Order: sequence, then structure tokens, then C-alpha cells
Amino acid sequence: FPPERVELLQLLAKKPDIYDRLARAIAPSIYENDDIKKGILLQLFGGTKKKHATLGRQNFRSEIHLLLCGDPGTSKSQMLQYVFNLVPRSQYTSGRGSSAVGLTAYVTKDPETRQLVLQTGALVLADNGVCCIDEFDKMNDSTRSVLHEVMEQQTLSIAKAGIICQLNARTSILAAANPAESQWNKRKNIIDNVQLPHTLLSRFDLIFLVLDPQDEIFDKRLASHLVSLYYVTRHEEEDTMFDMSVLRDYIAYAREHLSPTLSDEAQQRLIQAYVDMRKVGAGRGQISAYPRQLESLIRLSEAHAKVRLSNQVELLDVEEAWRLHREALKQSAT
Amino acid sequence: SDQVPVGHIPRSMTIMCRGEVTRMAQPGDHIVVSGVFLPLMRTGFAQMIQGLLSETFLQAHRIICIPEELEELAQDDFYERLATSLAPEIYGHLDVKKALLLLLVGGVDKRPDGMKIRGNINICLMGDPGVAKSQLLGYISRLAVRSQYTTGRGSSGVGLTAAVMKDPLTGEMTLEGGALVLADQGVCCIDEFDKMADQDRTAIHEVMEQQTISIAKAGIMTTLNA
Amino acid sequence: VKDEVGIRAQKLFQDFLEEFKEDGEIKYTRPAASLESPDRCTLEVSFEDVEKYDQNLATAIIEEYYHIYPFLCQSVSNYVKDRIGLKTQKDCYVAFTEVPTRKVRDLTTSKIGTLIRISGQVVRTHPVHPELVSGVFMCLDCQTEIRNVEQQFKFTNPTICRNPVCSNRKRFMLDVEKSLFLDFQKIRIQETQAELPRGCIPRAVEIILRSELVETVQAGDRYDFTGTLIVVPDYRMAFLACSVQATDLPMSEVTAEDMKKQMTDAEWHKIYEMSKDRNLYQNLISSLFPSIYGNDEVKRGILLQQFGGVAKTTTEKTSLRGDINVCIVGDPSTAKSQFLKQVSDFSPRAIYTSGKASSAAGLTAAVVRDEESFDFVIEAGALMLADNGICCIDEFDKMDQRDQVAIHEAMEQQTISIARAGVRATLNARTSILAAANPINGRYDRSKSLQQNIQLSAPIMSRFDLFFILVDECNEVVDYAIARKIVDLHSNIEESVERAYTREEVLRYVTFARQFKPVISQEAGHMLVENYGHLRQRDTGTSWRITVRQLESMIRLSEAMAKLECSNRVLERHVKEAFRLLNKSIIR
DNA sequence: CGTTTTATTTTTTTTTTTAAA
Ligand SMILES: Nc1ncnc2c1ncn2[C@@H]1O[C@H](COP(=O)(O)OP(=O)(O)OP(=O)(O)O)[C@@H](O)[C@H]1O
Ligand SMILES: Nc1ncnc2c1ncn2[C@@H]1O[C@H](COP(=O)(O)OP(=O)(O)OP(=O)(O)O)[C@@H](O)[C@H]1O
Ligand SMILES: Nc1ncnc2c1ncn2[C@@H]1O[C@H](COP(=O)(O)OP(=O)(O)OP(=O)(O)O)[C@@H](O)[C@H]1O
Repeated sequence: FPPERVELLQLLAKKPDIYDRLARAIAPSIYENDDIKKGILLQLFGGTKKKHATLGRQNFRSEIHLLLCGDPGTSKSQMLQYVFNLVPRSQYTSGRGSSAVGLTAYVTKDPETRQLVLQTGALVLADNGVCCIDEFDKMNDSTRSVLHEVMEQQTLSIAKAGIICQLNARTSILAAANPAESQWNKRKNIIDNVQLPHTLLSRFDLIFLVLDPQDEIFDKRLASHLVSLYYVTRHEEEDTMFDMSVLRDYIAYAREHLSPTLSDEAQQRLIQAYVDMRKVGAGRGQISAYPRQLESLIRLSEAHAKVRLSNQVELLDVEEAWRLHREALKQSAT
Repeated sequence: SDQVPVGHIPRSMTIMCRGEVTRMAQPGDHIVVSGVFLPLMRTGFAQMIQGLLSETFLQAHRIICIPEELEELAQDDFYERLATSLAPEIYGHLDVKKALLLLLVGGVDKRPDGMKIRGNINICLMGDPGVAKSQLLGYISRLAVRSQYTTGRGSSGVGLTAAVMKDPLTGEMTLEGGALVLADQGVCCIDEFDKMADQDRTAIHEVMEQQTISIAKAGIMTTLNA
Repeated sequence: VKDEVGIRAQKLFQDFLEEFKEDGEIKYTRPAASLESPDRCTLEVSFEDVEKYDQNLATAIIEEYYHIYPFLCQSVSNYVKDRIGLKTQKDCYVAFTEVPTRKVRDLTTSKIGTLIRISGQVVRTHPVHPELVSGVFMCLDCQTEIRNVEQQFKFTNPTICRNPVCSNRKRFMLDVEKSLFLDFQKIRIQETQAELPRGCIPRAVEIILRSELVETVQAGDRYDFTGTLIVVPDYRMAFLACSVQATDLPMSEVTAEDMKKQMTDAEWHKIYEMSKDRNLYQNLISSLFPSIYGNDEVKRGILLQQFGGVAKTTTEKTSLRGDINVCIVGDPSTAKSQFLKQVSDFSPRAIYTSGKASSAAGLTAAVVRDEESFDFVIEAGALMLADNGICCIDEFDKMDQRDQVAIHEAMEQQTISIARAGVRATLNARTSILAAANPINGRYDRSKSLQQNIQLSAPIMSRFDLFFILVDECNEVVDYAIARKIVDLHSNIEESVERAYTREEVLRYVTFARQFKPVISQEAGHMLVENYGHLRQRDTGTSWRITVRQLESMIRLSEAMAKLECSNRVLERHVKEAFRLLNKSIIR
């Protein structure tokens, strides 16, 4: 790997514009609710584990997964296609077009003597890749309930009459969840809307909203921008510099010889604020947190430390959680 | 299928075209061939043959399938007369037809950001008057080259798209895509999509985002270019 | 001959094994002394030997293994003849060991003839299927005695001639009876779980073994194989081996003392402090899950599940049994699967696997319809590999309406027959189980019967004698013990509760209690009638379906707790504490 | 300068699929 251009590596970490600058790069043309490009903040400077070299117990993997919810034909495939058109581990999926059980390598008939082998599963060949999934409340109960464990366990017990084992695979998840309805019905806190309970609908850290601004105001903008994408016949190299590849290498350095720790500083916040996290639980038709998303928070801790130059924990990072969470979590008015 | 009498079932023959003329027809082209009928000396076993079996086959020459206009195209310069001579069979209700002829027209597409954009128009139709949707459907499907037709229950979700099969006599099975799979560069015309089934809206809805037919069925996330 | 190199490696072989080997004496004569019964031919020799005295001439040995192994087999015989009253009837079996050296990925053409060490599992196996490997014959004419090696896969009955030029396709049929042949078996084996890659699967590989190695293999174990990869003379690949290295001599917390056997439980002198001082129980409540917190009832109750049950001396008219049906529920986001996963590390045959995936044919085998070996091998399975073991499983929830066909067998029948196109036999369930269902929105809303809080099948809640749920509450000072424990969960210095009872001394002491067999003429055992009666005074209120199948728990839990004292002669007090939490079971 | 060639059918378990008041 190149020792030559060390300059800008440090240059970009110490520049506070990480919040938006590379995020501004990802959608090349689209601002489409660019608090979602700050949701793209979630995503790269690569993702550290708290693996358990001391005690050896419990296998606490630092997994990441979020969805992009529906009720409007928004860019919930286009981003997923942008990704798959870019990342090599490229697949697109959705309900009712395929089976839930495509981890099978079917023996319909084989070039063998019925030595029935299930050679390799398909949906799991995304080793730390992605399969894009669309239209998520589309399938039957068996589909999409069968996966209630792999998400944060990456195990697939092959306990059938054939050959047997406990395999390994873990990767990234994103989809275009949809309730029973086209539009989110008003007057009606969100826990009522999707047909999952306040354990499973309120499961993750946040499963993020996608609304229309109810007015012409937002509407004409990207029209005015990208109406002429045919007719622009050019591209503008602005101060938000279209990084041809000068971006794509720093991230590859982003994980190599500094190692984010967590000492005594940035953890007491929701140690103490678990008061604030859970005491909103007294309530039905409202929702508080449950103790897998605190895990998702300690996993949030990993990224921001090295870049901005303290590989030991700083405290602001939890705000990003509140910057994220209560955007639709203390939106619990009733 | 237009000749086969009341008490008859269509059958097929085999085509072996070798040499230059290869790659000279696609599936479902209505094609006319001039060649030879020639028997096939299926030699081998001396009791399964030895009947003088004569399992015949055919030899090829050609695959004919039933600017030049520019000077006459110079003879005419008009936009609306298409509706006047396309589908004369009903007077009036031009607006629907011109709406169709736009889909006949086309010519909108761009590939920004690396990604494509759907440059195909998809009309929806409600009504039960006597319209002869069957009329215009037959008219379009005839004149619109590379056409198709399905009905309200004739093709469930696997048939119009690719599907799978079963047999312990020929080997494995494939996708063998359907009318909706095949109708690229054209239109596959469903009649009474309202009445087919609610979940049937799914896979067709998948092709709403064009050219993407995902299948985790034969161990893939395959595309098929819908 | 080139291979005289290896014959000199075979000279080398003799040179140290007949001479002083170790311990001031022999290593390899008690093997030799023992082989005389059938002319057993099986002998193990250390590969370090080829380092102790051959001085790392293993690379003069370790390449030409299938090339010169025959000669090494010749050496075995030449050893035996030098002192044993012998005729050359002695055959071959050499089963090398002591190779500090350990995989499927490190395989090529190039790997022929070595002695690498590999370990796998037990699945998908085939039986004894012998081979009359040697034999005699000749051509059309006269020479009827051939003690040769007809055993190479290229063997044929008709030969050309011995003394005169004879026919070349004719054959005699000859002495297949006063001669020496072999016996062998064949299986499939999959990649270990100590080795596990990303993407790839424990792919399958297939192997044979000898008479003394034969039918001495059980469910999931860690043995040391031999790396003698060999060809198929069809090609396709195979492999082969000759050596395996999978509680009278004691477990961990010891050094040698005396007992009923050599050191089966000898170390009473150190156990016994941790045997009787009944607060040791609190070690077994505290010093075993220090990295974990929940209810303190499970962490005081599971142990007897791990430990033997009743195993009494009574009827042939009907069986009596020891173990119990078991469950655990709650709702997720409560740390309700850490423990099951840990058992796979804690205890033997703690087969933590999912139930979500399994079929009704998960348990046994289903079918064969071609001459795999004999066209009917449907005696492979998933359960009875519990070699004195248990099969606790996750995701008992969306599971089918056929599994009960086995669970109906759980604590009365324990027998295994199939209504297929094969045969029926039966087997002995050695096993208990765990329950892993869950509720819809979770909370078991305390207005409707707990049966109805899930409302699952009919007999399931007759057979399962204790459920032991942990259900959710919202009093966050509860929760602030947790994270302030996880203050030492990552902070790597003593990041748990201080212990007082190691895993290995725990695991050893498990056995000491299982060979005492108490004797119950307990007058308090006669006043269980009053215990059960005041119980049913409490059952009378809150009006579940209760009977003597639960009395079985009333008996076993306290009696097997008197076992848990490492004791005969049951003690009444065990009943009252057993009464206590079980008085919750109706109120549960 | 002579004396010989060549065929297999039904049932399983999975993954697909499909039925009635
Ligand atoms: N601000 C925006 N910028 C760019 N494109 C937008 C914006 N808002 C909406 N769109 C477009 O709207 C389309 C939404 O439909 P898409 O095919 O992703 O629907 P979908 O997310 O699958 O719909 P649903 O999830 O409701 O079924 C996208 O193709 C995207 O191009
Ligand atoms: N104005 C018209 N122009 C041409 N044909 C007409 C006109 N009015 C009636 N017809 C004839 O009447 C027939 C009505 O039956 P038709 O095939 O229209 O059913 P349909 O309207 O397609 O039924 P549905 O709309 O319920 O599917 C048509 O075949 C059409 O040829
Ligand atoms: N008393 C406790 N001791 C240790 N950990 C706890 C305790 N209470 C809560 N937790 C934490 O809360 C988390 C709950 O989520 P978890 O990963 O357990 O789901 P799960 O119980 O495995 O779900 P399921 O059991 O349905 O598969 C656990 O990871 C656990 O570490």
C-alpha cells in the first residue's frame, strides 16, 4: 500500500467536514433529504469490533444493519443499486420473486448418484457484502421470520437429515420496508402503523422515516437541478470536489494500525441516560428502548475515534445517536 | 396454430442448420423455411434400430420470416394522420390511441450517475363498455413487432416471468422465462390485471423498476433484463 | 533397488525399537506381547522416535510412506521373529504417533506419502464389509499354490502360467481358506470445528480403517489421524490413515490419590472442602456465570440437569428414569441464549444448535434407493449421538406438528423406529431437552392463563415439569447493575466477579456424585405426603393441571440433590428448598 | 485362414405446488 501521499490522509481526518463532505460525494447529483447523507455518515470509516481477546467468551460481534422504510416510491433501490453497481458483492432481491430458502443448492436432480449435496447457498455468499432487499412486508410468515437470529448471530444450523454443521457468515442488511398501507395514516403514533409489536417494530436504534414535505417547496428543487441532466451536457467540479479516486483509497487505510479503544469517558453518558432511554417505557402506544440497541450504541462508538485523532473514546459520539435516535424516538408525542 | 383442425394437436419437427446460416432465427419468430426433408440413418444398436426406423429431419438454406421509404417519407409531413390510419375500426376516442402512439413513439432515456432511467411508458386501464380493448390489443400486437399477450389467469407469477420445472428424465431444470420475460423492446399486454390476483402485483411490480428480475430460486440473484 | 534407502530407514527403524527406547527399558514389546491372541498385528510407535535416535531422518521416512510402509510392515514381522516363537504368519498394522504437527486446504497432488494429523466428526457412515483380499489360483493346468499378493486393486483370477507356458484366460478356483486376509470399514467425515473458514463449508472426505481401529468411534470427538493420502485407481481422490488419539485416571483438579478405582474420584482430600460446606452452592450460583446476570433461580437449578438423575434398582415390568423435561422462555432482549451457547463450552454433548432449521427427518436418516452400499442404510441420525448427553435446542417456536412424535417418546418410551420403506428397530434415548419457543408481543399478559398466554399443543405442558421463565419488568435500577458490571466487560482487568471455583474442578467433581446411589427409607420421605398435601392446599387456590408426573419432580429433584451432596441416604432438607421454588411453580 | 457382437423400473423427501365451506 502507498506510503507516498500520507499528507491528505491526516488532512481529511482533522477537517471537521467529514460529517458531509464525503457524504456529499456519494449521491453524485441528489440531495434527497441529505440528513440521509449524514445517515451515510453511519457507514464507513471502517467499523471496529470489540472482539474479546481477554476472556474469550460470548462472541460479541459488532454487526451493523438498518432499513430505509416505505410508503413513497423513494430512492430505496437506487441507492441500493448505486451501492451494488459499485461494491462487487452485488445482489438485488425482494419478496414473492424468490424463496425464503435460497440457502439450499437444490438437488432437483444432479450429475451424481443421489449423493445429495447442498453445495453452496446463494443469499449468504455475500461475505461482508450486501444483498439488497426490496418491498419487505411482502412475503409470508415463514419468510422474513426465519431470519430472526442470523442478523446478530451469523449462524446457520444445518440440522436436516443430510450432512450437518454450524456454519458462519455475517454481512450487511438494507431494505425498503412497508406497512400494510400506502401512506402512513395520520393521528397515529408509529408503533400502530407497521403490523409488528412494540418489541419488533421498535426493535432497532432507528429504522428511518421517509416523508414528503407537504408543500411545493422541496418539490421543485431537484426537478430544477436534474430536469436538465439530459440537457446539462456537463458536470461542475465544485469545492465539494468530485473525488475521482482520492477518496477511495483513504478508507482502505482506515483500519490498519490504530485501534479504537473505550476507556472511562464516553460511556457514562447512556450509562446514566438509560434512565432517559427506558423510563419513557411506562406507556403503551409509546415506545422506549430495549437492551440490544445499547449494543448498537457501543458499536456506534467505534468509528469516530481514530479519525478526528483520539483512538480513545471521545464523548460527542453519543450525540450522534441522539442526533439520529430522537429524530424519530422522542417523536413520541401522543 | 391457425391451420390445425378441430380434432388435431400441433406437433414439432427438428431443425439442423449448419455452417454460415447459424444464429439466423430467435424463438417465437413466425418463420418460413425452404430446405429438404431427409431421413436419418440412426445406426447403432441392432434391435432398437433395424426396423428401418427413419426418424427424419430437415436440412437448411435460409430463415425467411414474414431509408428505402425516404423519398415517399418526403412525400408526407404530418403528425396526426397516424391516428387517422392506425386502427380505423372505431370512430372517435382518439385520445386513448394517441396516448398509445406515444408509447409507440418513445425516445427518452439517460444514464446519469452510472444508473439508467426507465424510458418506457406503462398505461393503466379501467372500464367495461364495449371498448374492444381486445380490438386494440390485437391490433397493436399484430402491428407492434415483437408483441405479446397474456390474460387474467393464463400466466401466474412464474409463467409470465421465468419459472422452474421437474423431470427425472432430461436432467436439471432452468428458468425458461415467460412472455413478460421475453417481451423486451416491446410490450406485454395483460388484460384484466385487476382480476388475476393481489400477490400477482408483486413480481410485476418488481419489473416496474425496469430490467430487473431478481431470482433467488436457481441459486442466483439473476437479472434477466426485464 | 532405490527403496533400500527406506529399508535402511527400516534398519534405522529396528535399530532403536529393539534397543533402549525409553524409561530405561522397552516401549514396544507390551504391544508385541499383547498381539499374540489373533495375531493382532496392531502396533503404535512414536514418530518422535524418528527424532530421538534417527536424528530427524523423518524426511528419510515421511515421504515414501505408502511406498515403503510395506517394508515397515516387513520390519514389524522381522522384529517379532527375533524373539517370539514364530512362523511368518505375522501380517501388517503400524499406527504411528507422536508427531508435533497439524489443513484440508494444505492438500495437492504433492501430499502423497506423509503422516500429517487431522481431526473430524462422525456422520454418514458405513459398516463392516470385509475383503477376502488374498487367495490362490493358476492357469488351466497344474501349479496350485500361490501365497502371493493378489491384493493390489489390479488383481484378477486368471493368470498365465507358473512352471509351463499355459493358457492366458483360464483359471482355477483355489485356496481362499487356509490363508490370511483382512477386514475394514468405510465412512464420510467433515472438516473440524476447531478449524472453520469463511465462505467455505466443512466439506466431506472419505476413509477406511483397520480391525483394532474399527467400530471404536462415537459422536463429535477430537482425534489425531495419519496423513497417508492415496489415489483411487478408478481418477478421483481419497485418503487413509492408521492412528487415532481421541475416567479412572483423573480429570483436572488432582494429583494421584486413591479411590474405588485408581483415581476415578480420588481427590476427595481437595474436593471434600468443596463437597460439604453447603455455601459451596453459592459458588455454583456465583462462581460459574460471573460474566452474566439474570435471575438467581436458574443459576441455582440447572446443575442437576447436567448431573445424573435417579438410575434406581427396580422392575423389569416398567422402567424408572432419572432426567426431566425442561424449558426456558421470556422474550428476547433479555439475554436468553448466552447460557445455552455457553454450555457447548461448559458441558459434554451440549449441542447448541438451532431448531428453526431442523426437519422431522432431522433426527434419524430417511432413505437410500441405490446400492450406496446395501441399498438400505437408514440408520444415520442426529440425536442418539448423545453419548451420555443432552440435546438442548433453540427456536422451538414456529416448529412443525411432527416433532412431538419424538417428544411423545421423551420420558416414557425413548425408542426409535420409522414408518418408511426400510425396517424398524429401536434405541435408547439417553437425553433430555430444552424448550425454546417465544411469545407474540412477548409479555405474558397477566389476565389470561399462562397456557393460553401462548396456547400451544395438548400434552406438551403435561410432560414438561418445570418452565422457569424470566419475564420483563421496567425498574431501571435493576438495569444499572448490568452496565456497571460491564464497566469491567471490556476494561480488561478482572472484568467480572471474582471467582471461587474453577471450571475444571467443577467439571471433575460432577462425577464423584454420580456413583453413590442413595437409599431412601426416609421418614421425611414418608412425610412428603404432608409436603405434597400442603402444596395442594396452595394449588387449591389460583383455580393448572397437576398430577404425579410432577410428583416425579418432587422425588427426583430432592433425591438427586442428595446425590449433589455426593451422598447416599437422602436428607429431608433437600425437599423443603425443593418445595420452596416449586411452591412458586403453581404461582408461576 | 476362421467364428462372435447389443436393453432396468418404481419410490423417496425436497422444494414446488396447490384445495374448500
Ligand atoms: N429527492 C429525490 N431525489 C431523487 N430521486 C427521488 C427523490 N424522491 C423520489 N425519487 C425517486 O423516486 C423513486 C422511488 O421509487 P423506487 O423504485 O425506489 O420505489 P420503492 O422505494 O421500491 O417504493 P416502495 O418502497 O414504496 O415500494 C426513485 O426511483 C427515485 O429516483
Ligand atoms: N366504437 C367502436 N369502434 C370499434 N368497435 C366497436 C365500437 N363499439 C363497439 N365495438 C365492438 O363491440 C365489441 C365489444 O366487445 P369487446 O371486445 O369490446 O369487449 P371489451 O369492451 O374489450 O370488454 P371489457 O372492456 O370488459 O374487457 C368490440 O369487439 C368492438 O369491436
Ligand atoms: N442479567 C444479564 N446478564 C448478562 N447480560 C444481560 C443481562 N440482561 C440483559 N443482558 C444483555 O441483553 C442482551 C439481550 O439481547 P440478546 O442478544 O440476548 O437476544 P437473545 O436473548 O439472544 O434473543 P433470543 O434469546 O430470542 O435469541 C444480551 O446480549 C445480554 O448481554
